[PDB]
Amino acid sequence: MILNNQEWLLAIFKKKGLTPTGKLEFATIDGIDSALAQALNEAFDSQVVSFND
Amino acid sequence: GHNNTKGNRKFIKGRYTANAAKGERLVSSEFLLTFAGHEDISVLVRTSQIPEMTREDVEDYGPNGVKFNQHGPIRNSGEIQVQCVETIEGDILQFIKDRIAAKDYVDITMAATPESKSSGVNAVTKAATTIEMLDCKIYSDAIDFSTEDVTAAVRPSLRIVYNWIEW
Amino acid sequence: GHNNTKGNRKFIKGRYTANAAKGERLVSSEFLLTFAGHEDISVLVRTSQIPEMTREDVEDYGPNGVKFNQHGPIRNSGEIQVQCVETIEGDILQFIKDRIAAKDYVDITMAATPESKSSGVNAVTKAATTIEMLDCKIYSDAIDFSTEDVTAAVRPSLRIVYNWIEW
Amino acid sequence: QYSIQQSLGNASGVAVSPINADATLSTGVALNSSLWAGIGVFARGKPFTVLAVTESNYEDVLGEPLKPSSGSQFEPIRHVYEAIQQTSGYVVRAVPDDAKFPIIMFDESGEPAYSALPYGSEIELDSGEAFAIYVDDGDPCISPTRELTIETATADSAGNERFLLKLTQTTSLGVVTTLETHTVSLAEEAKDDMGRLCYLPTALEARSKYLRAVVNEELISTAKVTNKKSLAFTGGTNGDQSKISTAAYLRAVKVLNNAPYMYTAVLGLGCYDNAAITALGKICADRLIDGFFDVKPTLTYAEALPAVEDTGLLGTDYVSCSVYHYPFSCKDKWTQSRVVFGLSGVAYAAKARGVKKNSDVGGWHYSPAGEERAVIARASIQPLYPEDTPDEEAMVKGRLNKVSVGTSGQMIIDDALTCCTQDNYLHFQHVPSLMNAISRFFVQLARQMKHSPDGITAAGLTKGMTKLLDRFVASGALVAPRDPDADGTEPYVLKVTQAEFDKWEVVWACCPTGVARRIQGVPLLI
Repeated sequence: MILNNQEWLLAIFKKKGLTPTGKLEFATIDGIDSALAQALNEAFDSQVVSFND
Repeated sequence: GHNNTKGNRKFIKGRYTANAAKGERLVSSEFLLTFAGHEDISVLVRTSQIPEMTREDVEDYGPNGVKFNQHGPIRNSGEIQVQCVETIEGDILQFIKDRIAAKDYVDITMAATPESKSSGVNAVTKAATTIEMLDCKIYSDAIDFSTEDVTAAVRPSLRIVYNWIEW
Repeated sequence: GHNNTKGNRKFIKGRYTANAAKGERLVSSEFLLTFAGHEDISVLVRTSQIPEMTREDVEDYGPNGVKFNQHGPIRNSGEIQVQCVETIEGDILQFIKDRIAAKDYVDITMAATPESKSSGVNAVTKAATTIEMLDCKIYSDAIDFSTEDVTAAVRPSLRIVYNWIEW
Repeated sequence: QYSIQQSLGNASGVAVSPINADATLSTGVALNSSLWAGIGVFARGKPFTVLAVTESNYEDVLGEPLKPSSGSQFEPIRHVYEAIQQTSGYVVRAVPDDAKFPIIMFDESGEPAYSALPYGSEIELDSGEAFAIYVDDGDPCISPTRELTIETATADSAGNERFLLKLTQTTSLGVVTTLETHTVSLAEEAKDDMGRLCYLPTALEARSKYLRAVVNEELISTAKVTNKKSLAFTGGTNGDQSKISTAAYLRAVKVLNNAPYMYTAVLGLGCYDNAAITALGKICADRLIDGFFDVKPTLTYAEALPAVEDTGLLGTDYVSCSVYHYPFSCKDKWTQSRVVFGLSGVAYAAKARGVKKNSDVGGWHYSPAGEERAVIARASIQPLYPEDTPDEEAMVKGRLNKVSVGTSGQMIIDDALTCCTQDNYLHFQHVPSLMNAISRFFVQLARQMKHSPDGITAAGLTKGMTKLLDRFVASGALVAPRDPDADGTEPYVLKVTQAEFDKWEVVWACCPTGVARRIQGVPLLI
């Protein structure tokens, strides 16, 4: 109990603050085409034909 | 807001199962009256009752203001309100006329006939739900006729006084 | 128009906090009757009451027209109205028949069992909200049966007279 | 009618014991509103461990009260009994060094050997010995004799061998009673008739509160046990318990300090050692808790005041610690023998009674003193030093509390002062109590919101504090300032100061409720 006169000191905490800068960064839509092209292939995979004809 | 609140649905589930443990609930539309030798009127009844089933009470004030209620003699006689429907051939009126003309005492049996407990086209009664009245007198009340009641059918009211209850 | 109007929402907030400081409000659907040795009927009760808890009053007129009301002896015996539901096996009817057949005195315990104060599947009661009645007599009233009441269930009305209230 | 038996066996029947000319019946109840703590000396109990006692356990746990003829050993149990009428608590037992507990070792053939060991020491099994059984409870078997019986039982389903172990208690007169029975197997892999394990150490640790066992792993396999009659533990004794060194007291205090049970009061149960009292006061100030202590009651009025200064409590460090003095005498409850003991556990009872008034936050603003909360319920009070009068003003200057006769006739505690010499509105008992309760509530609030996506934030710390302070205002602990012109009408002021970005500050002020202790009347004549 840190008591001086009629006031108590209870706790001290550490806080972190963030100050912004004007700079920005964003992703590109170029890779979505390749992702879709790769994803389409899984439709034809895992398909089999029992008897040849 | 309220610091006492706490949820517990296992207790509610237990209460639900405990209540559902018993069989069913009797519907008030399932009963039957016999009227002893006149069994052709049992169809036309529309309302009935169960007798009072009480005792007289005796009050005694002890020392200071202490009071005690004590059992007394059984109550034998009472009244029962019964309503019947009326046909265009005067079955109920003829029955009441015949009862008034000759002083008679008729034994009346009231029983509960649920649809669940029935075999074939015949209902079966249970001793627990069956009561009997002995030495009954059947009296009528005023019967109301009026126009502008095109949607209603005439329903005489009967007053029956019993003299002994047996089961 | 009105010159005394003035807004003060700190006072209203204080009133709200003071009112919400207490725990909860007892809902009227949470209770339980015991009936001493017949503990299989406690499920079928649907309505109950708490005794009056009053005293007699003595009126004395003093000099001129001065009047004073004074405490009197405690009131012991009274009446309680209890409603029960009816099953298709005649539990309530058999109970009433047995009670009428043999003169008996039964002790009845009334308590409140909220969901918040419960542990596991068993309800727990508090001494502050529990009351007891000793040497009670159980009597029945007329039971109404009628057709065209397809949505209703038969519910006997019971009249119980107690002779002492203990806590 | 037919015959009536005196004791019950295995048959179905009703038995009535012979009429007893002298006996006492006691009824208890359980409640956990507030938890206290302390240290003391008692008959039996596991030493230097935290023991939880309720109104129905303080006889089984702890033990039968020590006779006042022994001297200076009876006060702690009386204090515990007085304090336990409200709520339960925790106790740590202190025992002198010359204390031993009994133990019986078993040979391979099965013969017993008796010895005793100090409480601190650990059992070491000599070669040629299979297993040993000792008493875990710190109970010497001097006046009540405890006997151990061994007999054989049916073998296990898998071919293992099992035997019955029974424990009995015999008084000095000769009355024999049964305490416990067990089925025990020496084999490692054995099962009970109910499916439980029958290995001796595991079974004794699990389902026995009296005995424990230690086995020698090397020689346990080729061991045989034969039926034996009653064997009594010997050598277990307690040293002179009226002489306890300060080291044992300090060890017990240190045991209390490292306890996670989070009690709400600390009590000095008849402990009149200055170092122990100062350590207890340090514990009291550490946890932001109230504390009640007692000076020796036999001291006269003149010598009592320096005795308060002898303890280190009088100062600014130990706030909310009260010291009482009670030089009266009374008849003991258990034996009407005119004993003298102080007031510790009577003050805590008054504080608990005051706390039980409010259910939301507890209502800590009620002072322990008063004719309604604080009453001394004892048989017959007789002053030790009659025709003597204390100096009330000197007592007030000395921060010593006083007792007086009430309107009804019973003895009353008429004042409540803490050990703070400065004039800070703090020597009144309740003023530190409110702030300590609020501080504890704030600590619990701040611990919980650390586990949040943001963490501890200035905005978050204001809403909870406003809610808690509003609740405390609702309970009636905080009141508006007396002078409305000079100060605002608000009971509390909560504000946040900015200064630089790195350093924040959150402060709240409060206006505590006052107490009414001095009243004056002025008669006039027309």
